[PDB]
Amino acid sequence: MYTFVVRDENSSVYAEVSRLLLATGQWKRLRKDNPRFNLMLGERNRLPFGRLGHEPGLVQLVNYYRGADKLCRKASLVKLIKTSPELSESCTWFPESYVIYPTNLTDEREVFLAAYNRRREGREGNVWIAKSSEGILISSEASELLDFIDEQGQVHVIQKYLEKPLLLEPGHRKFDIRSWVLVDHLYNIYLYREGVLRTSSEPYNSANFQDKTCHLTNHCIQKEYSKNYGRYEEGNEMFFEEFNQYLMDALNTTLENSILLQIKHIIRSCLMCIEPAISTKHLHYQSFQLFGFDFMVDEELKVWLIEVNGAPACAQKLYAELCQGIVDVAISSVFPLATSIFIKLHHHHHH
Amino acid sequence: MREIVHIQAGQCGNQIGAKFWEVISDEHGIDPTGSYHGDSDLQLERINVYYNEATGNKYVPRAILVDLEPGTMDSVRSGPFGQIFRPDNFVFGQSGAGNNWAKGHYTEGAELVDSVLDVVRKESESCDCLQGFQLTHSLGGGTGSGMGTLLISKIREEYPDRIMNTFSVMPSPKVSDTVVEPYNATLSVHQLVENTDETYCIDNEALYDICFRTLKLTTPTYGDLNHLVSATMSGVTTCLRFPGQLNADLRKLAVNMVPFPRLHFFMPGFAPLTQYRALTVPELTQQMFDSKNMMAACDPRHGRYLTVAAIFRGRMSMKEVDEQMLNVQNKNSSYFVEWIPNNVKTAVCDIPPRGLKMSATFIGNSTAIQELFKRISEQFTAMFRRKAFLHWYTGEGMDEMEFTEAESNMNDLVSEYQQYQDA
Amino acid sequence: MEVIELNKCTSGQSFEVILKPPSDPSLEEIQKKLEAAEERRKYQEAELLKHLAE
Amino acid sequence: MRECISIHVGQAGVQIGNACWELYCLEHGIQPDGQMPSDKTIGGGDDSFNTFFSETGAGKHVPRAVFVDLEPTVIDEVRTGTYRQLFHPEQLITGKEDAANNYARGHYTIGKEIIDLVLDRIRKLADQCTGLQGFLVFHSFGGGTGSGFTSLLMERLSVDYGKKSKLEFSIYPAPQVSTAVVEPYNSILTTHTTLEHSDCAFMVDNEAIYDICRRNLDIERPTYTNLNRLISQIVSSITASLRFDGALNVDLTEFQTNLVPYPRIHFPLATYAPVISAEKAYHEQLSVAEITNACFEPANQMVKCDPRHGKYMACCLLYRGDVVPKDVNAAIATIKTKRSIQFVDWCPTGFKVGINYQPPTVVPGGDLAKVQRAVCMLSNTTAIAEAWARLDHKFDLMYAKRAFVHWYVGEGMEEGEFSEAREDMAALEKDYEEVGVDSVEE
Ligand SMILES: Nc1nc2c(ncn2[C@@H]2O[C@H](COP(=O)(O)OP(=O)(O)OP(=O)(O)O)[C@@H](O)[C@H]2O)c(=O)[nH]1
Ligand SMILES: Nc1ncnc2c1ncn2[C@@H]1O[C@H](COP(=O)(O)OP(=O)(O)CP(=O)(O)O)[C@@H](O)[C@H]1O
Ligand SMILES: Nc1nc2c(ncn2[C@@H]2O[C@H](COP(=O)(O)OP(=O)(O)O)[C@@H](O)[C@H]2O)c(=O)[nH]1
Ligand SMILES: [Ca+2]
Ligand SMILES: [Ca+2]
Ligand SMILES: [Ca+2]
Ligand SMILES: [Cl-]
Ligand SMILES: [Mg+2]
Ligand SMILES: [Mg+2]
Ligand SMILES: [Mg+2]
Ligand SMILES: [Mg+2]
Repeated sequence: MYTFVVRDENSSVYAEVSRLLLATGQWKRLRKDNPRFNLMLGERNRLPFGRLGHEPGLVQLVNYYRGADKLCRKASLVKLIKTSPELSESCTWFPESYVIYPTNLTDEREVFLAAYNRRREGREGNVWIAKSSEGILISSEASELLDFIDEQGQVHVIQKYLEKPLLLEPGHRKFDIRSWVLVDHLYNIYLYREGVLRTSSEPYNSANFQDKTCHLTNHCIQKEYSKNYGRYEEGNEMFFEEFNQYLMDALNTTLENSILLQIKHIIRSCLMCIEPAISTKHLHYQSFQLFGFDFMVDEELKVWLIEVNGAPACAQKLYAELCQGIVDVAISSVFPLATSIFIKLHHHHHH
Repeated sequence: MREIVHIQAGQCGNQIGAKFWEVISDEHGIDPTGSYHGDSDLQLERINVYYNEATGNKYVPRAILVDLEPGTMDSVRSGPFGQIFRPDNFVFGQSGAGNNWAKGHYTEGAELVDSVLDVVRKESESCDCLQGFQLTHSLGGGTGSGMGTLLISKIREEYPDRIMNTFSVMPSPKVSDTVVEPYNATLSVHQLVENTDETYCIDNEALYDICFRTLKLTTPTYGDLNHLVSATMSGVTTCLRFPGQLNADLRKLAVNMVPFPRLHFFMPGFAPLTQYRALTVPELTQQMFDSKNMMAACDPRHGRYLTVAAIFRGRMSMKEVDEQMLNVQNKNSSYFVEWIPNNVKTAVCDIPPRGLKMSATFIGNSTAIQELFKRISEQFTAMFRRKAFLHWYTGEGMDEMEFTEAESNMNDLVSEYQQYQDA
Repeated sequence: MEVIELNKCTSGQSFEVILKPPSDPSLEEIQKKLEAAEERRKYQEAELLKHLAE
Repeated sequence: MRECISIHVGQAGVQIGNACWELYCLEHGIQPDGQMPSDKTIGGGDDSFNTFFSETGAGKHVPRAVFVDLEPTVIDEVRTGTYRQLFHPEQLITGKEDAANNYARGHYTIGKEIIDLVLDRIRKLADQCTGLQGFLVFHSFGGGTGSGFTSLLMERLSVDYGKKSKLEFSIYPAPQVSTAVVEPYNSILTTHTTLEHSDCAFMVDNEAIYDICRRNLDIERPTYTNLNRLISQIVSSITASLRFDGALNVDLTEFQTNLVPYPRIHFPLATYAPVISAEKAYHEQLSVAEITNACFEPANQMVKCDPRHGKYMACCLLYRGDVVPKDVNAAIATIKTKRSIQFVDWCPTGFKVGINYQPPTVVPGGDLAKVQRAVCMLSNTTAIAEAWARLDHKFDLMYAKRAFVHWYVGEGMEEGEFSEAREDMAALEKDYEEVGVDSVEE
């Protein structure tokens, strides 16, 4: 009889995982502050990693990687890419990005305009987005960006806006791709074979960057502020079977060749970069964690990483499968009970 | 922390105390004449905790024997180890106490108690460093109960910085001498709550049930109850009588077992319950925590453990003992209070008790002990609400108010346990 | 990666390697505290003995 | 030459002292009867080893050491054991009843009656010193004497030797070998009272030593003897620069200067490699690269914690055996490109390196294999505050219910000292966080 504790009550994924664990009849849930657990499904903020792994007679496992926030915060991700040799500034799949602190509060504001001006000079599309880790501005004029940033009080990021996105027809409309990645205690990287396209139901419009429902494919901003939520697909959600058949019919490619190769390359590069900082291979406790990677596809079928989410929810159709997979490869791998839905990402090129 | 002074009071106190001295004199290789004849010198390293050394290398129990009638102490003096005791430490009256707490505490016992304290003082004065006192008695009679609690009060007055420890046999209607036992027991518990540091609750209910259900004795005698008691007493004092790290003196035990001054009533347990089958470390561990091995008729699942001391005896794997203790805690963690971290402490002693190659003794501070006190309370109220049998007590000068007060204090103790069971 | 302050002797050697540059109460008070604690002990004992005298 | 006096308090302090002085004697060729054939200046001298040993006309080398315990059984084993003749009776001080795992009993009740005798025996030792540097104090956090008496002694040493340095070696409590439920209380209490009086303190978590003994020495159930022989190796590795010729950490002041830029953050993490079982039939000797790399595995630390998720303020490598600087610098270069080693901004990223060519000495018949080179890393990393976090959590759990507090109040301690000590620990955890961390349904 294995034991576990639940310290995040607002998590779809791990609510479903707890229910499956109980249904096995080999897992017992304890009170959130009982220390004699095998498994901690922990809180998202200030999780006490320092108290794990000091319980004699208990192999202990937690569903977060201490240190993985460097990937999963806007400013820390841009810092990690620009400063890590294996990602480098010569990184072809991350959009040009700069970290900027409000005037109220290193910062990169000077270096940002250095390139902004050879895009003013150079005739190039000079549209940029500003975001923080609600509160988005898209503009071709830098000073609207900087002033909007200093109007707020937290650190923001300025990132090149991708002006030529791939657009689904019918609709002439934007989307982003969400991939779910499980990293187990052995640092196997498992991509869930089902992704989801969060589409916009509004046609794209390169002239008014201020009506942000053809520009922000977030399921929330589409579920209310947009007119056509659910026209083409249920809940602005296209899945991989459909998107693949579309690529085959319209572009004469597959999802595998034109997009997924890049996505796997990006996931493996990010996680292998931070692996020495977060691995629990020789630690007194062990970690796994579920990530959501968010990608954009431009019109030449080039994939761009937009961000990484350290605590993602699932698509409602997929919970059942994904959560069962989490118990299969992340939990029962460590604590055995009495056609994999994942692709293992591994590659050993010799040179 | 070296010497312990032992006191046994009344019929039950003296019968079980004599069995206790027999058992541990056997363990320490001391023979009925006080001569050492053992093979290990772990037998002698801490022999002075319980024995004085006379010359001839004779070992004399630091034991004072107390009664208000001479009957049981004559039988002790004629029993197996009767002559080992120091003759001047037999302190007895002639009149008896009539199963009456008031006679033991206020009238007959008051006449004898100074005699007892003279012997107690002569024994304490020859102590290099007295740790304190242990008393064996019942709560259901008059001498062990009334005079026993009188003695405890007087000893605390004269040695307020020493540990006071009792083995207290609780009355049960299933094994009962008179109808007034709930009165005597309630009055005594009131004293114990205030004036002892650690009390082993031995329930004649539980001893009976073990003898009947488990040892397949159809007609248990006091003799059979006292076998269980003397085995348990030997177990719970192992750590005081042999070299070791954990709970090796009375104060350190108190510090580990008593998180709140009044909640010092312990549920003891023993395994294996007594054959030639070998018992494995997992089997010892499961049995010692089994409700059916507890000497206090309380369901441990009805409460939570505040603290636990476990003592394994014999040659076995330390690694396996640690693993099994960890396993019981980890798989029944709900029953140990989460606000006392690491509240289960484990000792191992290489010398097993007579007739066994392996044994385990359990000492639990469980909130489930409240079931014992509730039981006494109900039996008390059933009579007290009609003031039945009171005249035996008012005839010795007691007033009903003293009963009302002792009942209220016992119900307060029950409430305090319930508080920590829900904290 | 710079090695400095190298010192050698028959017993061994020491040095430093830089990879990157920088980017009480009196006797009085004590005895007062010990004696305040002893007095709290003596008061608690006197309260106990008063109760036992009653 | 400047002398150091060692003070061993309580069971843990005394048994660890036994093991350390045994080792020292083996390392300097001093026989159990105190004679040292290789010491050619009979009856005196100011060699490096005289920092720890004084000399008699008969040629006896006598530890500069005081043993204190509030009960006699443990120091009696010193009085009658293998090194009976090393120590002079006046250096071994016992009471008769101990502190019952109760800080308040060791500090207020029994401490008050023994402190003056102890300070007088310490004063005798200091009177035979031409230039005392200060003190090395060994004790447990969890015991009543180790916590309570040690904190009293520390305050009084600050009073009577106000300019001397004071170093601690402290055993942090582990349930697998602990003797008492109230050890979190005692720990916090003694840390609170000792903090401003200690210049540098080396914490040893019994849980880390216990797992090292099981995993690398293949001891199924380690005893205090196993633990203490390993601890004595680490301690000797740390003090070797006071006892041998060299230029790193040659006096107590240098430990603070090299390891403690902020005086409250004075708890360096020790990491030791290699630990090799003596019954291991076939062993391939580890290189400079491998043992230096092992300095960065949490499994080899004296406190289990994760230095990747904190920052370094200082780092010292202490090597014993066949080691030359070029191999050290190559190993460090390799390691810095494969591991997470972040220093605080206001400190240089670098290592101070000491090499003594004599490889570790091991006790004949002990558990530890002889090896050709070994290393002890002393790093001041904020990650050691994980241990404080653990202690403070257990303290909070019990004190919220006032469980066991009456034992301390009954010794004359005021309940408010509990919350004072706990708030000092909260400040301390806050300091570690300020130094070591940066500002941090989808
Ligand atoms: N590593 C190690 N730890 C020890 C040793 N002896 C005791 N301990 C630990 O120290 C704590 C107990 O404190 P002790 O040093 O025994 O207590 P004490 O200082 O003698 O104080 P009192 O007995 O209460 O008077 C527990 O955490 C023990 O596991 C030892 O020899 N080696
Ligand atoms: N550089 C960029 N270029 C073009 N479009 C971008 C972009 N960055 C973000 N977007 C658009 O904004 C949306 C992403 O916003 P953001 O990266 O801040 O996610 P979020 O934190 O608001 C919710 P979630 O964490 O679930 O993704 C995408 O749908 C995308 O269409
Ligand atoms: N377990 C046990 N209980 C006893 C024994 N003798 C008497 N009792 C119980 O003790 C109580 C009677 O007290 P007793 O010791 O005879 O009275 P006292 O002589 O006045 O102290 C009742 O609860 C009896 O069941 C005995 O030898 N063993
Ligand atoms: Ca009379
Ligand atoms: Ca000399
Ligand atoms: Ca100071
Ligand atoms: Cl001075
Ligand atoms: Mg986000
Ligand atoms: Mg009778
Ligand atoms: Mg008289
Ligand atoms: Mg001790």
